[PDB]
Formats: sequence, structure tokens, C-alpha cells
Amino acid sequence: VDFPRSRLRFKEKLGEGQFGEVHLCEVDSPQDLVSVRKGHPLLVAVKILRPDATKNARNDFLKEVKIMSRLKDPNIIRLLGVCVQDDPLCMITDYMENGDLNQFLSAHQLEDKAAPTISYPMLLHVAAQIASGMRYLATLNFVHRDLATRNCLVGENFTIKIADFGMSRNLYAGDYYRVQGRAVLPIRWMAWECILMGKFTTASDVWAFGVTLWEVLMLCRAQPFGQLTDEQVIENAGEFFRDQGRQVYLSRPPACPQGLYELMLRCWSRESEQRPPFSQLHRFLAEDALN
Ligand SMILES: CNC(=O)CN1CN(c2ccccc2)C2(CCN(C(=O)c3ccc4n[nH]cc4c3)CC2)C1=O
Repeated sequence: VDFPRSRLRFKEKLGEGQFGEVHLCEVDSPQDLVSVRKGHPLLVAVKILRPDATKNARNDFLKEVKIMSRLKDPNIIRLLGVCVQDDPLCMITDYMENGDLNQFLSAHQLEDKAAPTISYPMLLHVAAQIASGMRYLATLNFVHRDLATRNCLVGENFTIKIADFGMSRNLYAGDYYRVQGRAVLPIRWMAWECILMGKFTTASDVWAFGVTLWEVLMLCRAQPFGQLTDEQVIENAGEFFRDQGRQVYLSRPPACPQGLYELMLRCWSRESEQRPPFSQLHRFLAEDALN
């Protein structure tokens, strides 16, 4: 059943896609639709395909609706509703008022105990939620392929949801490696076997989670392998394959204790089956955040 499109009131533009836009909207007379807090503007985000969108654009949109429709977890973007029985095609999701996690964290510093900041335990809670979302995706045998902080959204009280913006945002253009006629590739987040053979699996999602964890512990203030060129990062993948002890790893963030760094290192294991499963990554971080 279609969400009543006429109840969607535009408020501002959140994003410019290639063929679509994402808008911030209010829902008029909110509680009439509940299958919202009293006296407050119920905001949602709406992804809308332009009425003059191509056949290809419309096809990709319809497939995204199918994919989103099954994702049902507290730390994954949720499909609240659709408007697809007529044009323009719409998808609706929760408004995450603090934007993408990379921008959010970039605007924070680790609290100095000696005295906006964020605590170490809170950093772990951020990471644990990401791991919980990926744990869910793993149980569906759903491979994300582009896990990074730029692809996570942040709501109130540091709640996190995993999304998938695509690779076209100007702000993150430097995170993607482009060759004519090939797939655009987030090489700095990619397991060696992804770079060399195009093989994306849950185990390469684990590797990307390691890099994402490294980002969180760096407070998003440096790009992974930031002093190496795209070419050297690709060459590094070659060194993982060759396995002659010449491969290199991201270094330990200042905010990251050695035990936690050793867990990161395990995510970057050459052998896929030796990378920790998400159920264990979550358990580790939630124990450490709790205690
Ligand atoms: C798991 N796959 C996905 O999430 C794919 N999809 C689905 N999708 C979506 C967008 C609206 C309605 C329904 C679905 C997005 C969400 C993130 N995007 C935004 O532009 C954005 C930006 C700031 C926001 N603040 N609050 C919410 C925000 C949304 C890109 C499109 C996405 O990644």
C-alpha cells in the first residue's frame, strides 16, 4: 500500500543524486498514518526520482526499492514507505538529523579527561552499532561493498544507521578510484582480493569494517593510507597476494588502545576465513563500550 504522497511537505534538499533527489519533508497530520512526538514536526527523508527520468534510472530505482524492502534492523536504513503506484516514484525513510558520520565525527575531538567532544566509550558505541548492522546484513548474505563512515548516518544520541549513498558525491570523490569503462572502486577500504579479482564477500565487508573502525578512532580526520597514492594502494593489494612480508597496514590511531588495534589488524588478514565474523566484532566492541 502506497504512502499518501499528498501528506509529504517539502522542507529542504538533503542531496543531489544523478537521477534523483533526497528531500527533507514534513508529514502533514502525522498520527493519521501511523500503521511521532506530540506537537512536534515529524520529519522524514524522501528519495524522489525525477518525472523525466530515463528508463535506466527508473529500473535502478525499482531495484533499490526491492533491496531496501527487506532490510529490517535498528542500525540499517529503514523503508518507512513508498509511493510507486504512480509518478514520481518515492521512497521514504527516517530523518537522521546529524547527517553522515564522516562529517559528524570530523566536527568532534576526543575528550580530554583533564578538561563539542566525544568520549572513547561513545566512539566504541558508534563502532558497535555499525558492527551490529553488518552482523544483520551477514545473516541475510547481503554484501554491502562500500562500507565506510561516509555511508553511515547519525541521529540523536549517537545512534547510527548504515546507508549506501553511491560513489558520486563531490565531497568524497577522492575516496573512489576511477578508470574509463570500469566500476568505480573505493580502493582504500577494499580487501586485497577485491582490488585484484573483484571478489566482494562478507569477509571483504569485514575488512572494510576494519578500515571504518580505524576512521572512527581517527575521528574521521585522515583518509586511510592518506600519504600513499592510489597506485601505491593498489600495489599494496599486490603485496598481500604475494605474501612476502611487504604488505602494509593502517597505523594505530592515537585514540586506539593496542588490544583494539590487534582486532583491527585481524580484519585485514590475508586469508578471508581468518577475519573475525561480525558477531564477534560486535561482541568485542559492545563489551568494551559497556565495560
Ligand atoms: C542500505 N542502502 C541504502 O541506504 C541506499 N539508500 C536509500 N536512501 C534513501 C533516502 C531517502 C529515502 C529512502 C531511502 C539513501 C539514504 C542516504 N541518502 C541521503 O541522501 C540522505 C542524506 C542525509 C539524510 N539525513 N536523514 C536521511 C538522509 C538521507 C542517499 C539515499 C541511501 O543511501
